[PDB]
Amino acid sequence: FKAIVSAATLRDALDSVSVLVDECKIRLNEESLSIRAVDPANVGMVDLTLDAAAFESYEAHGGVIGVNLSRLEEVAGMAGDLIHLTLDEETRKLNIRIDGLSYTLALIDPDSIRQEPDIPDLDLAANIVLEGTHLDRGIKAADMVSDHIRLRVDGAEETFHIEAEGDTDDVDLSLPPADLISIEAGAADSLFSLDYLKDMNKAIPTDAEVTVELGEEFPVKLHYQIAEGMGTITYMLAPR
Amino acid sequence: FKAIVSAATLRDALDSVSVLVDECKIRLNEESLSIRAVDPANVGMVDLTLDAAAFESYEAHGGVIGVNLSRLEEVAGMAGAGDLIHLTLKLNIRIDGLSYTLALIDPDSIRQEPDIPLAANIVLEGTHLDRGIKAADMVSDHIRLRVDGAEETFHIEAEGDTDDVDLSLPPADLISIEAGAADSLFSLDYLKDMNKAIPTDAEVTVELGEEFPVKLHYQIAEGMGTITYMLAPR
Amino acid sequence: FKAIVSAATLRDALDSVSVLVDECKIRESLSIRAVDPANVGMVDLTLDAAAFESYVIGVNLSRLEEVAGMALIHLTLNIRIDGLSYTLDPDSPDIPDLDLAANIVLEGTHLDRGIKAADMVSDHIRLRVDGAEETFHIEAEGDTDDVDLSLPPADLISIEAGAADSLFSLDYLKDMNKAIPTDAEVTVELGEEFPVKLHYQIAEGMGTITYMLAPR
Ligand code: NA
Ligand code: NA
Ligand code: NA
Ligand code: NA
Ligand code: NA
Ligand code: NA
Ligand code: NA
Ligand code: NA
Ligand code: NA
Repeated sequence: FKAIVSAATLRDALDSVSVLVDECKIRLNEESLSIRAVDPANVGMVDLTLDAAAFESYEAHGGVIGVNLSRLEEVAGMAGDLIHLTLDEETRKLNIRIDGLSYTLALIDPDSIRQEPDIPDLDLAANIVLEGTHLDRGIKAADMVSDHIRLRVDGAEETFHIEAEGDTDDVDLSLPPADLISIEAGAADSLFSLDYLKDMNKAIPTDAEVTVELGEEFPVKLHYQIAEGMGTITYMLAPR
Repeated sequence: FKAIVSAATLRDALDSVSVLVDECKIRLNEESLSIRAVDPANVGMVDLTLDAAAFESYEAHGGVIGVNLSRLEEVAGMAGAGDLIHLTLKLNIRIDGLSYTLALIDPDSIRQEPDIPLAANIVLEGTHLDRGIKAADMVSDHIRLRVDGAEETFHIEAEGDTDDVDLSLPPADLISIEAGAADSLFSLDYLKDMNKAIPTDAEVTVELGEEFPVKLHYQIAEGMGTITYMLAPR
Repeated sequence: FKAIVSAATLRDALDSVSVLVDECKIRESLSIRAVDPANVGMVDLTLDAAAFESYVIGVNLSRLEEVAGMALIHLTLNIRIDGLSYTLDPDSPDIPDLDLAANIVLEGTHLDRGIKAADMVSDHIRLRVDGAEETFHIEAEGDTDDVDLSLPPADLISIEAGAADSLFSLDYLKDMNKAIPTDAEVTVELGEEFPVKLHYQIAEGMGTITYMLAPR
C-alpha cells in the first residue's frame, strides 16, 4: 500500500470515523480506501469510501490494516501539505511522512478490533436533502432544552422539523421546502440521543449538503460527500 | 405583548441585567420595555429602559413577566446580530425558522425590584474604564474612583500590599468633566462585571462623590435604550 | 535607573526568562541570567542599549509581565505606559563555554514542529546530527511508535555537522521554545550526551538570548 493524499482530505475522512471509534480497520482496496465501524454501544455506525481519485496517488492490493485512529488523527493534524502513506507489511507499521517529518505507527492486529458492521439498506419513508448549517442550528437549539432530539416530517406541508421538548421549554426548527435542497415527504418521526447526532454533525464539513433518510421510530441515516465528491460518508444512528 | 427586535439590541439589553442576576421582572410598558434588579448581596443595581423606538415593532399594554435570564440569553445568542427576534406572549421567541417556547416565572416568586435613588460627573470612552479596571485588578480587589478637582482629572486607582496602580485621565482623555470633590472605594469585581456588559465603543457617564455610591450610565441601540447601574461604596 | 522601551521588545525579553522561573535578577546593556529550581534549564538574556528608545535590581518577574501587557514603557519599581502608573533585593549561574561538536542554524518553525510531533509519543526528545549527510534530526521513541523530523541541508540555515546525539526533557525544551519568537533563526549547539544550547536574537538582532538544557 502506498498513497499520497491531501491534508484536508484525510482529516475530513478520519474525522467522520473518529466521532464513533478510537481504533478501526481500514480496507485497502484496489480502487478505494474504505472504513466501516460501529460504536461499542451499538448505537452509531459509519461507512466511509474514499475513491482512488481523491488521492494524488493511490496503489493498493486489497489488504486490511488495524489502526489507532486517535494517533493517526493527531499525526494528520501536523500537516495544504501532502501526507505520504506507506505500509510496511513486513514490520506491520504504517509510515506517514509530511515534508521532512516521518512518523512510524505500529499497526494493531485487525482480529483484535471490533468486527465491521453491515449498514442495512433501508427504504425509509422520507428523504431530506439540506445544507449542513440547518442541522448545526437545530441541534444547537435542541441541546438547550434536552438531551433527546426529534426529527419529524410534516408530510402535508413538506416541512422538516428538528425539535425537542424539555421539562417546561420546547424548541422547534421548522424547515419548509424553501429552506431545503429537496424532500420526499413520507411519514417520518423519530427520536435520537442528541449527543451522538451532534458529534456526528460536528465531523460534517461546514458547507456540505446532507442527505437524511428518516422514518417512524427507525434509525436515521445521514449521507454527505468530501473530497469534491470523491469520498462519501454514511452515518446510521439508532433511535432512542 | 408583541415585539420584533434586532438581535444585537436584545443581547445588549439582557447582558446589562445578566451581570447581576439570573432571573428578573420585565415590565411590559406601553412606550418602553424595562427591567430593574439588585444582586443578592444587595450591593449592585441596574435599571434598563428599552423604548418603543428600539423595537422594529412593539405593542404592549402594561403587563409584567418573570423570566429565567440565562435561557432567554442563550436563545437570543442563536441569531445573526442582523436577525430579527419575534417575541410573543410562556413566551414565544421566533428567529428565522426557529421557535422556542420559554415557560415564564411567577413574578411574585422573584426578589423585589429596587429603585435607584452627586458632586462629580465624568463622561468618558468605555475603553478607559476597561483599562483602569484591568490594571487595578492586578494589584487588588478594591478599586478607587477619585476626581482631582483642580486638575480636572479622573483617576481609576488601586493600592497593592506591595504595589499600587493609578490610571490618570486628564481633560484631554475625557469627553468632559464636572470635577466636584469625589473619592469613593468599590468592590472591583462588581465594577468589572458591570463594565463587561457595556459595549466596546459606548460612551460612559460616571457620577461620583465622596464615600458615596457610584452610578454609570450609557446608551444602547444606537440611542433608544438607556442603562443605569449603581454600586454601593465600601 | 531610567529607560524607555518598546513594549513588544520588553515582553519578548521577559518571556525568555519567565519561561524558566517565576522570579529574577536584572543587571551599554541589560541582562538577566537564571537557572530553574531543578538546576536543569538556564537562560542568559542580553538587551543592547540600541534596543531601547532611551537608556542590579531583583524583580518579581510574573508581575512585571502582567503590567507590560497593558501597552513605549517608561522605566524609572515605577512603570508608566501613557497615563497608567504602576509602582511595583538581588541577594534574596555560570553558563559554561563548551565547544560542542556540532552547530546547526535553522528556522524556529522547524523546532516548534519537531517538538509538537515528538510530544505525541514521548516526554523525552532526542536531538541528533547525521554527520555524513549533514542532517539534523529531532526525534522521539514511544512505547510502540516513533517520529523523526529529518532536516537536511536544504531545510537549514547552516550546519557544522560534528557527531552529536543527546536526549532531553521535552517539557523543558517545549517551555523554552514557547518564548522564542515565531520567525526567529535559532542556533543550536549539540554534542554527545551533553547539554544543548539554543541561541536566538530579539529586538532586531539588538537582543540575544541563550538557553542551556542539561541532558537526560
Ligand atoms: Na426512501
Ligand atoms: Na442538552
Ligand atoms: Na447534556
Ligand atoms: Na451632579
Ligand atoms: Na484583583
Ligand atoms: Na480577585
Ligand atoms: Na562548536
Ligand atoms: Na509527550
Ligand atoms: Na507529557
